[PDB]
Amino acid sequence: TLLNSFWFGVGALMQQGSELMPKALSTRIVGGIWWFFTLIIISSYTANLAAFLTVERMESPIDSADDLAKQTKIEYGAVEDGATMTFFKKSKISTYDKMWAFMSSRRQSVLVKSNEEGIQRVLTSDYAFLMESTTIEFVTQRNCNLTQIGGLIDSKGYGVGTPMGSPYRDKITIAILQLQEEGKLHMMKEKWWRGNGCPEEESKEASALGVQNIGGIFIVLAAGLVLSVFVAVGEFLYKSKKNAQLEKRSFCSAMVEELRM
Amino acid sequence: LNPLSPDIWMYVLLACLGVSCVLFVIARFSPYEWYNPHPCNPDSDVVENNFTLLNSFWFGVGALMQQGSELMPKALSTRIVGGIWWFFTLIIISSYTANLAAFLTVERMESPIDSADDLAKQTKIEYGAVEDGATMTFFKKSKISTYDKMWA
Amino acid sequence: AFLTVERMESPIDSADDLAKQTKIEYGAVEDGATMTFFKKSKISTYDKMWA
Repeated sequence: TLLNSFWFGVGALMQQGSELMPKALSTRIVGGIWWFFTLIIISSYTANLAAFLTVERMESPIDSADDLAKQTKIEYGAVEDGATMTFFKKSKISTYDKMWAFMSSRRQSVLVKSNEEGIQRVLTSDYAFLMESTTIEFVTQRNCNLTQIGGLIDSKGYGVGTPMGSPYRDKITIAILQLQEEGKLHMMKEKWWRGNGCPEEESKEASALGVQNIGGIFIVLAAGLVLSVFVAVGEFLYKSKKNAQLEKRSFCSAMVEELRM
Repeated sequence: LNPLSPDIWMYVLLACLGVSCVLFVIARFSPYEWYNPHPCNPDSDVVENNFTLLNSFWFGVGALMQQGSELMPKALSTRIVGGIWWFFTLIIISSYTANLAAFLTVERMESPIDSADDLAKQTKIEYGAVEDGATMTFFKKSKISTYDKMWA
Repeated sequence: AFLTVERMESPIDSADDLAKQTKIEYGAVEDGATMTFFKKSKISTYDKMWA
């Protein structure tokens, strides 16, 4: 039938096939070649999908300070006259000099006048930033859109400036000595550095591929399942027209006979 | 079963359970499939039901796994049910292979550490040395770049 | 393998990206104020460029 030959048509793309195989020769050649269109496509489909879904796990930018040192898609930077790059220059160390060379090259967008400029810049584009690990807290713990990555790279400290041979220094170090040991300095930080609520940052889906990635397929099934029933009763009513008697009671018994057997 | 998350595992099997059920439902509301077994000598105008609830379940669960049953639908409306069901089956398993390949290419790559020069570039895990154990002195005094830079 | 290895290749996007690979050779107009930059260049990539 125009329905049978179409059934074997679609029933062959999917690797099942019906029991309506061509018993005749001239008809058979269609099946031989029709199959060859599928098996190449389906096999082409699988490998290609692996190609998409393998390069994804070939790369992950989660780590930093060497992981960031390897790729180039993400742009790096620091602050104009930033003491960080003064350290980060003449780094003499394994990776950071290689990072420093990268930012040294593009020395027009790496440097920013002040911290907020970079904070603006990361808000704009996919721009990683490298600076002091205290103010990053403020923007990430108050703007729930940015986040610190990596850990510690340097162990500097904020001090107070003073000329050489000033009696204030040792006189004021002891002043700072007792304040910190009193955690008075810690309490003073806790009031301006209290931070706000932030997400748990734990977003692991406990798998490689989950429902989010291919769940659209289940939706595809949902459409076909329901629409068939509408036509299923539709041809049943059309069948209820094929005997020219619109009344359904004989069909109601036909339903009942079906339940019994 | 590592590639797919367990949510798929549950969602699919319940879907297979349901799609088997609805097929059995439509099997009763299927005009053509009534097929008067052995119509060779139609002495008796009797038709026996096919696609029993046991069979209708058996197909989808048997079609999911790549065999295909012998109960291919013989009416119009019931045929669409399987065809959409097939498309679901083909994509999921073909997706299953792709993922499981991705795992084993990731692991086959990435070349675990085997030499000091691997640590030369690496910084995530740490070096280690006892100072003044005459070994640190060797690195600081050395003049080869890999040794020099790891001394830093 | 064909498709996946084909995908993972990348072009020489940047000068430093051109600095690593060596088969793709460099070039400049001789003494046309172009490599003369690379003479007194201070950046390592441009230094290794010039070498």
